[PDB]
Amino acid sequence: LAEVQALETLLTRELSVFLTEPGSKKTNIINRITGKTYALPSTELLRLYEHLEQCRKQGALMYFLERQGTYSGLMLDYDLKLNTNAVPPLEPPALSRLCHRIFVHIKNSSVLPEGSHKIHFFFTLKPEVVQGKYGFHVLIPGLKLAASTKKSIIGSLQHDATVQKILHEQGVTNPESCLDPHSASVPSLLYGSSKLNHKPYQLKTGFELVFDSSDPDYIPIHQIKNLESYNLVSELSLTNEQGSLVRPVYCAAMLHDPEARYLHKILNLLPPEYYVEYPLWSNVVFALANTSANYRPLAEWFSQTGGKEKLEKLWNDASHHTEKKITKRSIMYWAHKHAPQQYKEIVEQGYFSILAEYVYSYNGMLEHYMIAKVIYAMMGNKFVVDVDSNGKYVWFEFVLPGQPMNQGEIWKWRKEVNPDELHIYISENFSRVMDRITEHIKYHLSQPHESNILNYYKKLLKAFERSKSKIFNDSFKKGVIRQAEFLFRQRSFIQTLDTNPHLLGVGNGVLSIETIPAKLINHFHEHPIHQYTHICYVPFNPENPWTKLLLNALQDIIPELDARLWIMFYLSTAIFRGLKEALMLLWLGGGCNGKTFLMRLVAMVLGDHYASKLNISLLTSCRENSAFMRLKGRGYGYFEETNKSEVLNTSRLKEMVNPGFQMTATMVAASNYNFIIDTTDHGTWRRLRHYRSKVKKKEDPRFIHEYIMDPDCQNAFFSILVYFWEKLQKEYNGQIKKVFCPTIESETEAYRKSQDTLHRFITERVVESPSAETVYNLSEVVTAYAEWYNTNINVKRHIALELSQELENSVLEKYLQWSPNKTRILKGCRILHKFETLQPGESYICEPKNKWWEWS
Amino acid sequence: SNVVFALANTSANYRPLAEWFSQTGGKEKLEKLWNDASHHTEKKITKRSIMYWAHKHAPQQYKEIVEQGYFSILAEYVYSYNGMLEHYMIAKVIYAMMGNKFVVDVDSNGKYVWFEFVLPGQPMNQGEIWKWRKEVNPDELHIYISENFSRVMDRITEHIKYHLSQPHESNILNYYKKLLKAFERSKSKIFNDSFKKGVIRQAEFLFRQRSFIQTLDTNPHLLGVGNGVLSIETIPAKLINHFHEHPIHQYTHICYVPFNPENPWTKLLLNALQDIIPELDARLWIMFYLSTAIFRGLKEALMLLWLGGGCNGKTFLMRLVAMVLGDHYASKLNISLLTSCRETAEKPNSAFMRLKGRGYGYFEETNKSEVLNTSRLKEMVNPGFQMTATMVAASNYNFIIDTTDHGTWRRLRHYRSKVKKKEDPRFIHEYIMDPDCQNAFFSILVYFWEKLQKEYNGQIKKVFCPTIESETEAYRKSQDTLHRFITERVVESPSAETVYNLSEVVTAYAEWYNTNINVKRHIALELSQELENSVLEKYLQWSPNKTRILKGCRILHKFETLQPGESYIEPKNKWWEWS
Repeated sequence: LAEVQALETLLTRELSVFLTEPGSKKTNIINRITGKTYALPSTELLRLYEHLEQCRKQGALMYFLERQGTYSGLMLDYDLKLNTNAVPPLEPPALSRLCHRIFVHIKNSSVLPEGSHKIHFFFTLKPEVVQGKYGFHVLIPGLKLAASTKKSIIGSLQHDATVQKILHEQGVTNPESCLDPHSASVPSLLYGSSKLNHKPYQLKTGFELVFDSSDPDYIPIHQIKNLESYNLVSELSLTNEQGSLVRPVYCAAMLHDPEARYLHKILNLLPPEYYVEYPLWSNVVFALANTSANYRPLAEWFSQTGGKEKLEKLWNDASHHTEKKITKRSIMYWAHKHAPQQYKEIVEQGYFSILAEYVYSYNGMLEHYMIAKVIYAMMGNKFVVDVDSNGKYVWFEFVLPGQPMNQGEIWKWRKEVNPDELHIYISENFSRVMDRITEHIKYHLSQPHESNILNYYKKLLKAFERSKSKIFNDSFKKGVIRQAEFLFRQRSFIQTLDTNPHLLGVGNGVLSIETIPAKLINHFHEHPIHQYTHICYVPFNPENPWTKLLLNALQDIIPELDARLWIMFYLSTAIFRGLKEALMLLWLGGGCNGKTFLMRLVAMVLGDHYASKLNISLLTSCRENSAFMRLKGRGYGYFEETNKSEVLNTSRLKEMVNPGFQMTATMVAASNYNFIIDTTDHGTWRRLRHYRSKVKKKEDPRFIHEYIMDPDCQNAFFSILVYFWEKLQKEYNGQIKKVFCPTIESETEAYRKSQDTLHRFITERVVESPSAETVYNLSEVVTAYAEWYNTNINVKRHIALELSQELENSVLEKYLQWSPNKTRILKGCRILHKFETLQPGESYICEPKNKWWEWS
Repeated sequence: SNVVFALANTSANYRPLAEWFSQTGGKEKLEKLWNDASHHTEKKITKRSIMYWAHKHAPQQYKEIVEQGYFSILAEYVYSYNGMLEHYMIAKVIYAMMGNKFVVDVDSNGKYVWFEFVLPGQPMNQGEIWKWRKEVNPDELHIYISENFSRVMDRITEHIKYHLSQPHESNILNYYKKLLKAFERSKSKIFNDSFKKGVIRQAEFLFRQRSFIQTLDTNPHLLGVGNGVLSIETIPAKLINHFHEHPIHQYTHICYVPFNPENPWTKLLLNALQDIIPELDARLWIMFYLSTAIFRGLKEALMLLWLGGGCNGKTFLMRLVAMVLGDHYASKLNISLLTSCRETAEKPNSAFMRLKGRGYGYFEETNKSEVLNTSRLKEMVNPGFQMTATMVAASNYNFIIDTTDHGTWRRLRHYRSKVKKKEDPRFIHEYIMDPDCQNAFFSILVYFWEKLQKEYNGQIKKVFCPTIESETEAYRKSQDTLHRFITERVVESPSAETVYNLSEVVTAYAEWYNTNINVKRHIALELSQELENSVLEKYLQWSPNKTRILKGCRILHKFETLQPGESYIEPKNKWWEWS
């Protein structure tokens, strides 16, 4: 706006030279919008008043105050409580009598000069009553009074019986206590200015009072007729001395700038009862971490009980967000839980306000982006959109319980190629806001103002009729959806979809295992997961008959030592995504054992989260992308099928088992009891584990036919799995530092010796002898290897290099030290000959049914 | 100079040059006159440099003049044509609005792809902060057309309403009334989806650059880091943290280089990567070659082999430089690309175009113990689509890459780790994943790159590194065969007047191999061409009889020793300082 631009230029270019320091006594003018204080000389005060007056006549937002100081015009601030929400009549006779009574107190102060003098009274009124609260200012700007005299006059006015009567007959219920006793000292709003939360007072009536010391009983108060002719900011100013209408008579001696956008945040932030916060103090400030200028919101929120803003430690001076924890939607869901109807009317008022400003900006022509903006304000908490792989904007819809799900997508995002719910929503729920717009226009029609406003409103309504029905058009709705695709963007939603390892998509909701207990998140959340498992359906962890039968038939069948928990500890941790221990299980044991029950039920309980029906050809491939990607995006792979009798399979398993795209683990392998998964390797892979089940009085086919079809059994088994998952890490966080079990490690070393070659060699023919001074060379070790292999297993030729590097890279590497001579000679070990006895000083190289858990 | 190459696109640039540089002081440009009319150059910076050189030094006046020009263009377009506004003039004002934020180019399939420059006040991915990102649709441009253009539309409407309330005759009043009515009818069109799509497809011809796709990351001295753009053109690192005309797209999210610090993390990394290996006179060539991975291409053609050690810092350093970089320089490169035959006899699978634009290749997985090395290594390591380098092969403790090779590959280097309490594998478990250690190692890498740039511009001309070359010739000794015979029977003997013929050397090599390794059939021509290109090439000259003569040398027989007159063929301070 031109006149605002003019005022901006005057303030910054010219009046900047009069800027005062905070608490300066020279200050006469305060701009509470810019937070600037000025000491303006009379010439520059007038120039200011001409600009403020032009801004006032165009309804511009002003918050200018003048400081009264010690000698200036009189201001009376009345704060009225009314009988009703109707503006009191306050007609000239009542206001005229008020002036007379105000004057009697001025006269009684004894400070008026002798002679004949005009003094002007101006009454500016609060534009509307709000909850029976009403106000007026009485300005006597020309009557220059000492601060002490003003205070005295105000004291007397509070107790005036005639004033109390007048106010009572106007419907004032606080006539004894409505006059602000600090009226003398408070900074006084310039005409056209107001607090940022209020609208400016409007000049209703002004009066001319003439007093004459020679004729004291003649006090004619002539109303002022040509008020519009004057600069009203100028004339009404208490500190001005260069008014045209108002000629002085000398008596004896923080920053908000909400831009109508964060007022909504204030309106939704106050209603919750969370003013004190013992468990959720941190959960509010990180919810405003997306907000850049959060200092004023936090100072408005958490600075009142009291608590000295927790000594202003500011969460260690504005701590950054650890991750994408929470946003505005967290506070949005913190409403609609305590005050649902208040939150609903607040958001509906905001929705109507946005649509009203769009309608009044462009009279009837409502287009695609306006509907897209109002829709984004409407369901921004429920839809997002991305460009995931092929550059196509796919939509993601948050699902609520009052919706048609698929089976179990109850509190998670679902992928859509077309927002069906948004298409229905634009036609149904947005039509209510359109009807509210029409009712507001029709209510504005039934108001008694001039004919040009009637014509403008009628043509606006006529233009809006053909746009109201456009929201049911298919092409218009498709264009609105395509336009809102740019507004619902997140730019990272696909990038972080299922990257959180401690989150699980369950048919009841979201399972979070960040801390020790299970949460089962069954409400609104900002966790951006989409993948889900409709079979899990976790009932926390009961101890009923079904889970008792599952634990009695699942465990307590395979024998174990000292109540071994490792086997289904490793069958657990499948609910984790990645970055875990890289052990691999071999279940080469049992013919009709649980290798078909456990190893399949643990994959049927999970879904697309962690289940990869991986065939044997990944292991049996000879030479060696596009093969294990079903394991890359998941965290469990398994090979259930019994394929052959005996094949060779080393392939690329040297990098498959260990990390190194994204690291993942928990592969369980079980071909059959046949001797399938064998190939001689010299990697000393301690990450390969093999357990043989000791079972083959009844086979119990009901556990293999239909019990794992039962959803309740799967829920109980998933409960057992998750219960042992947090039973794991609070005792042995990580399976490497778990308590040793002789059974599993004995079976692994027995299998490794069954692979023969290197481990049989340095476990039988070699004994660690620190007392042996005989230093063995690598060539002697290779010769002993060749002789022992020829005299023990098979006669064959040997080339020294291959078994030399095999011995140098075997378990014997601890015995091998980088000598100053830089040799791989053997130190602190001995080699045994045929039928050689080990010399002294050398070393070789309950189940209860009940309470069936926990170990020391 | 920068301003004059920026406005050298002006046909009459001398007049603005004299207008702006004859300015306190100036003194008629100090009587240089563009240094007496200096010669132009290649595609340097553009008018966006002067566009950027405002807005933080004098932002208020710059904003005022840009708003005034914005309003002037829109006022001309709404005055030449009465009230209606359509696609091309909205596109023209949009191009005037963000000509320095968006570009568009055609890349492969005839389609136009948009590239958007990013700012700190914008939702980025992790580290696209001062780099062009590829947008399938310019979402920010649609948003800016819908919202920010409405401010200029309201400015036009306010100007029209101001001109309406002026005292002239009723004909101009009626003209302004119908102009306001038509402009009000056309004002809501900027919120229409089809209108905005037309404006975007019209501005695709205005934001066109046409030198953007083919010059995107061809400059090797630029890195896309999480702080912005890292330039290694100068001796110190530049760290461009503002607007620039460098048109790079790919980035690295973890680099984040705050120069070279001396905090706890970089000191821990310095004590961790070295001082475990006993090095001679601060031997540092290994990580020196592990530097220069920030260089894109056109470098030396060396290759490092690190198949030594079982539980050493083998995969730790390789994977940590891999994590330090991103899609800039990383390639998992399963060794079956260069091992276990030439796959399906297919060179155009992976190979070069997997390493296209890359500057680091690495081979870590193991097939069994030993298969092959040669395959097509000789084709790929030679310069000839484009050429790139810094391949480090470190697969396992087993010697896997061992077949015959005698093409005197001086560009191959071998190294093993001399040092393999417990094993302490936590340096590969979770220590690499820390962003701070990756930042510190990128700082170390750029410090050692500029250390190369200061003293020894090229690793051929640097100080002598004995260990690697010894282990390298030791791996050449692993090949031996002819290499062995040359280092053995063949001896540099100048004072000797004897001249060795081709058949004599071939027979001597055959006899030495028969009495040394094994017995097999010999081909005189094959052995002659095999020994022709070996290290005795300098000692082989052209005979006057159009043959080859081996001069200034002697051939040792069985149990023959050296004859006189014949020759064969630690800082006290810290290690990373000057040496």
